[PDB]
Amino acid sequence: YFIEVNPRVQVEHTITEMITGIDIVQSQLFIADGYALHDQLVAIPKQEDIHIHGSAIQSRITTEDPLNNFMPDTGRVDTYRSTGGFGVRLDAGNGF
Amino acid sequence: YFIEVNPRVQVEHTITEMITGIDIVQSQLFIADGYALHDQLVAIPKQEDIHIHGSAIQSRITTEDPLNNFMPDTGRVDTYRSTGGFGVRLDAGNGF
Amino acid sequence: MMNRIKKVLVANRGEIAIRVMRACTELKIKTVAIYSQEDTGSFHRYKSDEAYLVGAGKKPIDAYLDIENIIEIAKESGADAIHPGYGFLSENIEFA
Repeated sequence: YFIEVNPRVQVEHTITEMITGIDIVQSQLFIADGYALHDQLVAIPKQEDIHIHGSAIQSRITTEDPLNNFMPDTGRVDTYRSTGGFGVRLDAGNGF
Repeated sequence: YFIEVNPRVQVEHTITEMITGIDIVQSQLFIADGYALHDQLVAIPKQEDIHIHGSAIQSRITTEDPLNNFMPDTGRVDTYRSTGGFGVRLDAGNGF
Repeated sequence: MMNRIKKVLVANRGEIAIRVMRACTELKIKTVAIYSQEDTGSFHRYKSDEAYLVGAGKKPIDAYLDIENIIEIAKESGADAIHPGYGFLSENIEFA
């Protein structure tokens, strides 16, 4: 059952770029400049040629304290060390 | 023309994991434990089902100074800020 | 590489602001960030080629909703286009 349309990018677009290979945010830009999905520069395949590759999960890391009813903590972040390796993606907000 | 066999992982294995989907280092571990490539846990496809997805590039960031004949610089790294976003992978050595 | 869009002003903050900036730089497009007073130190401000204060005097959230100030800055700086991101003004009729 349909419930909603969001006429914008979403937080979770990341996980879609990962399984399809298509840079959604570049696509947005290309589109608005005036191009067409399949123009060789924009490189979006035809619907038939768009496929799922693997599976992806997104976790949003926030200062919501679970030991305090998920109230957002504040302050200076003295240490911030993210992570890496194969199959890992990081999109940083105000965590540096 | 054949020239060499390296009986080990390589620095650039990264770029292969990226276009094939196969975690090479986990595979190594699985193999040595005693499993077989296609055991469902190890999940390596049959040769026919292994494919190329996209293209990947690796650049190795080092303290080799190009303005000084690529002599390795030394010292404390006071600032180190890597990067992120879609299609990006980082495998950290002694850069933190 | 781009037809009409030579410069994009990213009318958001945080993670999505950085994402857009990163997509712009990949396409050789100049980026303009906006920050509220409160966000004078947000790291998305350091990811753009230009940054300008917005909402001077307004409350924290209202400052990123100041349509006319955003248009002033867009115009002042030579921005061909605005990416509204998600949240804030991204779904706002008056702003489009």
